Parts: sequence; C-alpha cells; structure tokens
Amino acid sequence: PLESQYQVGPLLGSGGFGSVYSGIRVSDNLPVAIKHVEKDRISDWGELPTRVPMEVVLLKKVSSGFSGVIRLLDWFERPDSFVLILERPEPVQDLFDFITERGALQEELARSFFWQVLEAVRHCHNCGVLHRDIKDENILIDLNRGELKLIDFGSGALLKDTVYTDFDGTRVYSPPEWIRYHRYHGRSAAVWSLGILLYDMVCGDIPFEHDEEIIGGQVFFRQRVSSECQHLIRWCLALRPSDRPTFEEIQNHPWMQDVLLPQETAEIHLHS
Amino acid sequence: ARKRRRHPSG
Ligand SMILES: CN1CCC2(CC1)NC(=O)c1c(c3ccc(Cl)c(Cl)c3n1C)[C@H]2C#N
Ligand SMILES: [Cl-]
Repeated sequence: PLESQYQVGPLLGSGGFGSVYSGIRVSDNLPVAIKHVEKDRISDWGELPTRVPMEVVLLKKVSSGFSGVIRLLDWFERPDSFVLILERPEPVQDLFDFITERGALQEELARSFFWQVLEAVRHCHNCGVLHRDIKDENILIDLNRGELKLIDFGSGALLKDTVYTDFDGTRVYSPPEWIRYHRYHGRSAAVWSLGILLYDMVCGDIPFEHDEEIIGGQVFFRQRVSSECQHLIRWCLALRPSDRPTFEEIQNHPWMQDVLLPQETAEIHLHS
Repeated sequence: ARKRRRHPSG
C-alpha cells in the first residue's frame, strides 16, 4: 500500500509528465522522489512478464547498483495514474539550475560532468534503452559526492538499429534529420543531444533555439572555449548523422583525457 | 541580457 510506506514532503516539480514530490521511505528514512504520472498522458505502454508505462519498463531495464542512472525502487497503479518511487540524492541540484546559477562551466568541470553523462548513456544503451531526452534538466548532481544521475525516461524507447519516426523529447536537443525528415537513428541522435549538452555546459546556454539554427550547421561560440572542446562539440553536431562520433570516439577524444574523479569534482568545484 | 529557459519535453 503506497500511502502507508512513504512520508510525502514538498512538491519538487511538475509539468506535462505529471508531478514529483520529495518523500522518505518510512521503513528506513531513505530519501525518495515520488513521481505521479497521469494515465491520460502515457503515450507508450510496455508489458512486464502487466500493462505498464514504457517508462517503467525502461527504468527496470536500467535498474542497478550503478549510480549514473536514477533507480526505480518501486511503483504502484492507481485508477488514473501510476506512482513511481525513485531514489533521491541529498543534497541535489539539477544541471539546468546549476548552469543558470554558475554560468559557463570551467572545462575541467564540464569534462567531469560530460564524461559521467557518457558513462550513464552507455549504461542505458547496453541495457537496451534509448533515453531520447538527454538535457541539463534531466541530470541531477549529487552535490556531496560529485556524481551525476540521468533522470526522466518518459520519452524513451527500447533501443533498436532501425529508424525512429516518432519523437516526444525536447526539440532544441533534437537532431536536424528529425527537424527535416521526422526520422533518426537512436545512437547518432543521442550524440547530437550530447553536443548540445556539452555546448550548454561550456557556454552557459544551448546553441540553438530555432529549427533554422538546428539545421543550419553553424556553431557560434559565445564564450572562450578551447579549440579541442570546440572540435568535439562540432563533431557531435555534424549535420550528417554518420559524420558524428561514436561514444568510444567521444571518450577517446583529446579533450576528454585526464577526467577528474567524482569525489575530486565535489572537492574542487562543488563543496562551498 | 540573453534569456535562458527550460524547454518542454514534447
Ligand atoms: C523535464 N524533466 C525534469 C525531471 C523531472 C521530470 C521532467 N522533473 C523534475 O522536476 C524532477 C524529476 C526528478 C526525479 C528525481 C528527483 Cl530526486 C528529483 Cl529532485 C526530480 N525532479 C526535481 C523528474 C520527475 N518526475
Ligand atoms: Cl524522472
């Protein structure tokens, strides 16, 4: 019974998806996020060996001791919603607010964060899950441990090697082949979203707001960014999907070398 | 001066 096992606290956020609350598991005081998804807004459904939101299927597939992805601890069905119990880092800030408040991140910080996102996305792909909404809003920073967690699998799909013709993630992080043709492959589209994210980190906002900018193929840098970092970004943002790097190519890129450990990242950049 | 905004996932 849901209402017995968790103490609900303050609303943490809401939007199209539904609403999420701070909570604590009564059983042992573990911090949790309690996410309410309305059935009316669930577009994609999966099957547990039960009919659940695809989000629940994807979350279960990526569920593990690896911290890089949010863990689903439990879930419940109600008449008009599903309630998902997610583990909650404490203290936490999402990467959107962190960039808003701090501005453009030092490259050493951006490198540590971006590497950790790469590792988390690799984890998803290797678990057969495509996220489809990689953005700063969907990344939490454990501000004490300096560990990042990918959240929000509500636009995700099972990973496949053929084209996707559906998309409900964030348009400004979506690739030019989606804008032009309503078609993309999963991995190359993920790399584009990663390019947007890296630019966001080192410049303090995303490069593109408009469809014409997304398809235009020009990346103007508004901050001083190293040549090596600009190169990586522009490679991730190649207009031709097959010109974009693999995850291996990204992590082998010279700009990605000598990454900080998460605990060093907290010590140098987060503890204040 | 330039406005940074969240963007809706849909
Ligand atoms: C666009 N994304 C953002 C994450 C999303 C769902 C929508 N919204 C959040 O507000 C949010 C989410 C969170 C998930 C876990 C934890 Cl620990 C926290 Cl603090 C979360 N927050 C603040 C997401 C949901 N629901
Ligand atoms: Cl989430």
